[PDB]
Amino acid sequence: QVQLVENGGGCVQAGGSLRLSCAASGSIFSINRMTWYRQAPGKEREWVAAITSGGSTNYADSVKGRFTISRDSAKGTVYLYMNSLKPEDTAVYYCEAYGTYTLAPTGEGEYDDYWGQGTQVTVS
Amino acid sequence: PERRVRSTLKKVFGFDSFKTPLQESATMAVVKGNKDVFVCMPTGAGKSLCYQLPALLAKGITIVVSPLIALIQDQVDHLLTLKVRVSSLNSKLSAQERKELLADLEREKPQTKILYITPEMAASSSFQPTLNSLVSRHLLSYLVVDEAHCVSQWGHDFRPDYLRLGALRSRLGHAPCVALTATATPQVQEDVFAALHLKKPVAIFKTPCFRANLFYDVQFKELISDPYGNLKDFCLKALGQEADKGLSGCGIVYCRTREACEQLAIELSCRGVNAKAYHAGLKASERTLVQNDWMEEKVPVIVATISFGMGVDKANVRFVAHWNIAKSMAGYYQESGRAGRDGKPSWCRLYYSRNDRDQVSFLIRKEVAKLQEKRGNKASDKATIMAFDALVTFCEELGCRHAAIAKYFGDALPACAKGCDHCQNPTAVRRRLEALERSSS
Ligand SMILES: [Zn+2]
Repeated sequence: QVQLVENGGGCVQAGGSLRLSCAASGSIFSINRMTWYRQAPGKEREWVAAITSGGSTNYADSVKGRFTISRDSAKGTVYLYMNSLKPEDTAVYYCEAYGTYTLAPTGEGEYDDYWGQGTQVTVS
Repeated sequence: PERRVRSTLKKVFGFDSFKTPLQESATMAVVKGNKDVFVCMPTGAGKSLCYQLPALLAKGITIVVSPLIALIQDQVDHLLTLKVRVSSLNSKLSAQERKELLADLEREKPQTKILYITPEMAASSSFQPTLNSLVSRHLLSYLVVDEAHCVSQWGHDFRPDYLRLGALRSRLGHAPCVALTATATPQVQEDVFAALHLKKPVAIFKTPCFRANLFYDVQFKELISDPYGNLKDFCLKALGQEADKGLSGCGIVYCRTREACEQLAIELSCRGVNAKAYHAGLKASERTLVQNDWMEEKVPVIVATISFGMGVDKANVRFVAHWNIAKSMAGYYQESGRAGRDGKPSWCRLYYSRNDRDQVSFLIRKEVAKLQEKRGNKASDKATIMAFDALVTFCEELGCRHAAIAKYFGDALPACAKGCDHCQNPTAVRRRLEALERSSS
């Protein structure tokens, strides 16, 4: 099994800036699509943005200019830079590990979805 | 517990233990049947048991789609020989025998335990209602799909009947699904999961391409003062593993063009490296004679264009050299693969020339345009180009060789144990690479 663990949220004022880390532990080989989802309590779960394994990426219209994800392809870990923050964006941030091909040298592996816990983001 | 499977293995299949401990793991996940499972194991007999034994202990009916009947009939004959209620639906057996089986399935508690169908039938409006009743009667225990790769245009044997097999899996929610193929690019595996509509988690059992004894290295024809001599030396290097043994073993050499193959045989032979040429340009009589000599080590070496055809893979194949790049990375795997079958140390070598690369580049380009006028632009057309580009990348880009093969194919990184050029001496690699930077033109 695999572990998706989030980091790097907290509180900040209107127009401020944070950077959010999503970390997949274990024997991964590749992940079709990694996606950031924000849970604003009192609102609809909202798709934020996502990066294909091949480096292609896509952002929600509301956060288009302000947010930007990236992979340290090596570190095996992806980031969301969230700048020009608004009160709107206050929420719990989690990632969806879609199409998570995991495998070992023994040959034994699994194709699965994995979800992360989330980290807490508050904006005046 | 697991004790169940152990007894049934020896009691029915007369086997003291599983051939491969990977097999054991694979079969157990199928027996649990919590999980859709996928098995890319090779022609080694292991894959069948991975749906055969579970089918018995299921207490329901185990369908197995298989694309050609050749393959089916082999097993069903052996299955019966082991006192098993198995039944094949092949157009091969009569329009009357067929009515008898359609019936058996329709009655509850049917005699058929395992139905080997063909894809063709499995799709047709003709077979659908008997299918429907099996599902509803929760009689279906496992839906097996052999040669799964057939579902993917990237796979050579694409069979669209197989695309309906996907909507079928969703209809049979209660019954788990087990797909199997000998080999599959992760590209293919990803198409499988999607077009076959498997349920995550899929448990995967894929034999790694990496092998311990094989020492892979790359040389560049642009950077050899005496190209034939290096080869002579390399053939001597791999052979004669024990000095006190003198000549030990045999080996192979590969050539895109017929003519060039012949040339090389003579070069080596003159040089003391006693070696014979072999291609489809020759009459068959020639070939079987030549092969004999090599097979008995009369002649410790052979040279075989892109057409040796795994006639036999011999125990003590100490080396495989490619004078030119092969047509596909896959190609290189298979070709090199023939080496070191006996598990004692062996050498694989590629001789890379930008000259070769561009030669094969316009070859494949012109014979692809030759099929585009014949058919049109197609998914698989681009794939042909790509399959070869991977081999060019394998030589041009520095990296542990067993891992580049594993990456293309979809194994995890292997344990090299100082067992390839990049792993043994990271630096001499850097040396000859930055060499080909200058010797690029
Ligand atoms: Zn290595």
